[PDB]
Amino acid sequence: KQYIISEELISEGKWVKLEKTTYMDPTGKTRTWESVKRTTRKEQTADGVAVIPVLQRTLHYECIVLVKQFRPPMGGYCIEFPAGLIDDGETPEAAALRELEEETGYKGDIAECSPAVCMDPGLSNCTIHIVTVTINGDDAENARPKPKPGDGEFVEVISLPKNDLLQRLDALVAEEHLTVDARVYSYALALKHA
Amino acid sequence: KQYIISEELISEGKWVKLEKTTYMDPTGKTRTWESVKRTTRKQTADGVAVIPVLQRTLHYECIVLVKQFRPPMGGYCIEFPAGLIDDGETPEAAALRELEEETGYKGDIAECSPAVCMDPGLSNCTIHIVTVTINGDDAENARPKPKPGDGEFVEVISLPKNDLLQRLDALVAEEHLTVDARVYSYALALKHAN
Ligand SMILES: C[C@H]1CCO[C@@H]1C(=O)Nc1cnns1
Ligand SMILES: C[C@H]1CCO[C@@H]1C(=O)Nc1cnns1
Ligand SMILES: [Cl-]
Ligand SMILES: [Mg+2]
Ligand SMILES: [Mg+2]
Ligand SMILES: [Mg+2]
Ligand SMILES: [Mg+2]
Repeated sequence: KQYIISEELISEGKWVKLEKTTYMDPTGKTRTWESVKRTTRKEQTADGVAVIPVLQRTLHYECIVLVKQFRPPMGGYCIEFPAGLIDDGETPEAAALRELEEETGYKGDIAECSPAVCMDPGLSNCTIHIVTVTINGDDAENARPKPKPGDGEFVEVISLPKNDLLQRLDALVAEEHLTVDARVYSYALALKHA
Repeated sequence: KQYIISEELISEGKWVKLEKTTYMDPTGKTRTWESVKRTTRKQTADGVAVIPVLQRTLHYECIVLVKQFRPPMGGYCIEFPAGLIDDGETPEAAALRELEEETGYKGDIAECSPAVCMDPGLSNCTIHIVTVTINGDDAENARPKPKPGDGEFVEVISLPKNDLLQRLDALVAEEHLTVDARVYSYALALKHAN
């Protein structure tokens, strides 16, 4: 039933644009919507990746490796899965491993890679691949992991035990007052609910 | 260490605006960011999303999801039931109300998250994730009545919780839908648990 009729540019920045979307509703009636898109999407299957990095270490409980960064849109610090945009020509897997190493120091191994999933589909067309990666924390490469953030990138690494993730996130929100990302929180809830 | 200096309006629609944010990077260098905000926020958060756990005896526990055309995406998405919190509504009440409108189910609050970010590199949008159980054996949930608000068109999809990730992959494969990143994240953690 439903489909896009037209997409009219309202305002284009260097990184984000706002569009007026005209579409057909399922009664046969024309309607509009205000849509956000990035200006950076080329032929990638998605804008970005987010990495679920499972740090595995003999005689350690598995940890989820998370990052803490100031996010200007939020006016504050956020706790998130390591993530970044996919470069032109780059694979989601390569972007995930590259971003994980830049943001955390760790060298991971691919486990799985999602289809493109929507970030906030009532608002934007933004999508990511969610890439699950295992980190062998017994490898010497992963012993003293040094973040290599790019220009204007400033990231803190936070590893939390998988078996207590939701309580440990609740403890950081109690004591350091930041925001947890919705995907991180969703993953932690499901670890509890399973 | 980092903080907002100023915000400059770039473009304001009825529902969404685009701002250019000036901020202090942790070197003491001044930097800019293009950020999106909703115009609708009052609230604890812009919105709620509901994790609806449908419990019927002698059946697999299901997660209740919705499929809707999303104009920013140009296609159909599979999502947790969700909407904006009314001015003076609690997150819990917004959850039960949104769940009833989009699915017809009448549910009970299990737990409620703090405000979590949707896409903090792009927007300031936040939600409360609200876990809700639905007693599927109750007469009120026998022939559930979906009450769409104006211009909502929602298909309900219930999927077994114990095979959720495989079921979502199947749907994407067969039906050319986009799964929401929070839904996919929850589904991953169900599999990754122990
Ligand atoms: C918040 C939604 C829920 C349904 O009605 C509202 C709506 O029209 N939002 C729009 C955003 N952009 N253009 S219209
Ligand atoms: C797309 C992001 C992720 C990598 O760095 C990019 C960036 O600087 N974005 C900005 C948005 N507004 N001002 S700068
Ligand atoms: Cl539950
Ligand atoms: Mg990043
Ligand atoms: Mg990066
Ligand atoms: Mg909704
Ligand atoms: Mg609704």
